[PDB]
Amino acid sequence: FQPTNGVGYQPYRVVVLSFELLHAPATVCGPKKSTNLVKNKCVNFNFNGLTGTGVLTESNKKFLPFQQFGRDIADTTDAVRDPQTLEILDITPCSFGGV
Amino acid sequence: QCVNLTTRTQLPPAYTNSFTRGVYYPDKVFRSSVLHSTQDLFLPFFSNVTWFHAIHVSGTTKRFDNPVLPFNDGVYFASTEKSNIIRGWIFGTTLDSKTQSLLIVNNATNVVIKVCEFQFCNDPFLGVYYHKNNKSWMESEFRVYSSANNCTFEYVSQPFLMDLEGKQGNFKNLREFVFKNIDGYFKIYSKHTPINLVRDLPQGFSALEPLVDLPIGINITRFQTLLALHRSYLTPGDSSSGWTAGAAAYYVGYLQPRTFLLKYNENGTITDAVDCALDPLSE
Ligand SMILES: *[C@@H]1O[C@H](CO)[C@@H](O[C@@H]2O[C@H](CO)[C@@H](O[C@@H]3O[C@H](CO)[C@@H](O)[C@H](O)[C@@H]3O)[C@H](O)[C@H]2NC(C)=O)[C@H](O)[C@H]1NC(C)=O
Ligand SMILES: *[C@@H]1O[C@H](CO)[C@@H](O[C@@H]2O[C@H](CO)[C@@H](O)[C@H](O)[C@H]2NC(C)=O)[C@H](O)[C@H]1NC(C)=O
Ligand SMILES: *[C@@H]1O[C@H](CO)[C@@H](O[C@@H]2O[C@H](CO)[C@@H](O)[C@H](O)[C@H]2NC(C)=O)[C@H](O)[C@H]1NC(C)=O
Ligand SMILES: *[C@@H]1O[C@H](CO)[C@@H](O[C@@H]2O[C@H](CO)[C@@H](O)[C@H](O)[C@H]2NC(C)=O)[C@H](O)[C@H]1NC(C)=O
Ligand SMILES: *[C@@H]1O[C@H](CO)[C@@H](O[C@@H]2O[C@H](CO)[C@@H](O)[C@H](O)[C@H]2NC(C)=O)[C@H](O)[C@H]1NC(C)=O
Ligand SMILES: *[C@@H]1O[C@H](CO)[C@@H](O)[C@H](O)[C@H]1NC(C)=O
Ligand SMILES: *[C@@H]1O[C@H](CO)[C@@H](O)[C@H](O)[C@H]1NC(C)=O
Ligand SMILES: *[C@@H]1O[C@H](CO)[C@@H](O)[C@H](O)[C@H]1NC(C)=O
Repeated sequence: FQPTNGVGYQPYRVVVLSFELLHAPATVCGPKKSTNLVKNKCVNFNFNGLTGTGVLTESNKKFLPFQQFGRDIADTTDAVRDPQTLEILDITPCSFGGV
Repeated sequence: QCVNLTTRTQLPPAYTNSFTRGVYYPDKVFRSSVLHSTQDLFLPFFSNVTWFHAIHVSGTTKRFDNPVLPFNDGVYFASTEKSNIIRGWIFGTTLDSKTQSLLIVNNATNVVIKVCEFQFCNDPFLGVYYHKNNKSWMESEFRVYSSANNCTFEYVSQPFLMDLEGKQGNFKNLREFVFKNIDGYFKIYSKHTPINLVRDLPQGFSALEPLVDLPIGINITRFQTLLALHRSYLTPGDSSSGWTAGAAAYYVGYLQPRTFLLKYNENGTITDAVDCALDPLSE
């Protein structure tokens, strides 16, 4: 390796990234992007696995330090903790009515 | 590096009928003032729980029982300590260098959590030294694993220094643990309840909260408890003898799939539970 060598004989540092998938749980993933919050609007949400549709507003309840989301007595998602602000946001179904 | 332990008279293992303890949070869902029915790996309200003793008599049984216990579907590990004798556990299948194993141990400075195919020993334990010169313990002789190779997971906590002195009196500390291994995830539940007892832990209820979730695709068949030993100038022994075990005792109960009726209060904390497999008036 001399500094006067042309293209072809110069040292080229090459790295190899080998991806392996086994029966073990997936530990390395891609960076999951995050969007801004919005209040008092009918908007679909997706925090961890919850794919619903409703209006997110500030709540007055307090979850446990490990409980992510909650649900009402009717087995329907009622509130969910924000994964970044650690705040509880109520989930209310959007306006459903007949004309 | 491993050193066996002699002068340990064998005693028939005792059993203690566990109370309603063992109930944990099966999921991370918030419920308030409702009675939810769950069908998961729970612990019955009354079952045989093996009682392991760790004491040191003044003469005419020295017990340091920490055998390799099986892991069928989940174990309920409750520790009634007074001087932090239990350091951790050793999970795995055969505890050999041919298959991977789980090592969870606290060496008084960090919470060492390594998942490698270690080469464990028959008597893995930690030791302290009651040095009268500087009035300090400064535990050493970390004898858990001999050869570590091909590690796939490692986790350490922030440096700290817990109390290592030998307290005299009753068990003023209760640590309950529930270990589960489903879908390749190793779920650990923990709960600390300050009590004051000497033996046969009192009846009560404590909902164990989820502590960590370590994703490790390994098979867990058996596990062993890592205890500690005390050594000082008044200890006859050079290599195998010359040690004493502080007053401590842990309980191990295996989980069974049953239906439990969880009672949540206005704050989302489980207050009571009903096992509808125990006796009449429960179903
Ligand atoms: C996840 O990231 C969010 C980023 O917004 C964290 O929320 C923010 O966390 C910081 C640090 O605890 C809070 O203090 C703030 O720090 C910044 C930078 O040092 C400082 O400029 C501010 O004046 C303030 O002191 C901050 O209040 C908090 N919220 C916002 C809106 O910034 C969140 O804590 C992170 N969560 C985890 C689990 O890491
Ligand atoms: C401790 O005692 C054991 C048995 O009394 C000795 O033999 C070991 O036994 C274990 C399990 O039975 C085996 O996994 C080891 O391979 C055995 N070792 C040998 C050298 O055969 C053991 O050697 C003793 N430990 C020491 C340090 O002497
Ligand atoms: C453990 O379960 C057994 C089930 O019968 C009970 O203890 C047994 O008691 C008989 C009667 O003396 C003995 O022959 C058995 O060896 C005992 N088994 C065990 C595992 O100890 C009892 O319900 C439970 N043990 C205790 C101490 O409550
Ligand atoms: C407790 O265990 C931890 C982890 O094994 C030790 O931390 C490592 O110690 C070695 C040897 O001193 C160092 O080379 C590493 O850099 C340490 N790693 C970290 C992340 O700190 C720790 O020293 C042990 N403590 C005692 C008292 O044995
Ligand atoms: C108390 O002081 C002693 C005196 O040196 C130290 O303990 C020894 O330190 C030397 C130096 O590394 C080594 O032989 C061992 O680490 C220790 N040996 C014994 C027999 O303890 C240390 O400064 C203090 N030890 C304790 C336990 O507090
Ligand atoms: C480490 O253990 C894993 C377990 O499946 C194995 O796939 C891998 O080849 C091992 N690596 C070695 C032995 O270098
Ligand atoms: C775990 O056990 C299953 C079946 O019991 C087997 O298919 C699998 O190969 C085992 N995994 C390891 C790492 O031993
Ligand atoms: C529930 O929380 C309230 C405050 O939010 C508190 O006053 C009350 O003592 C709590 N009850 C229990 C059983 O923890």
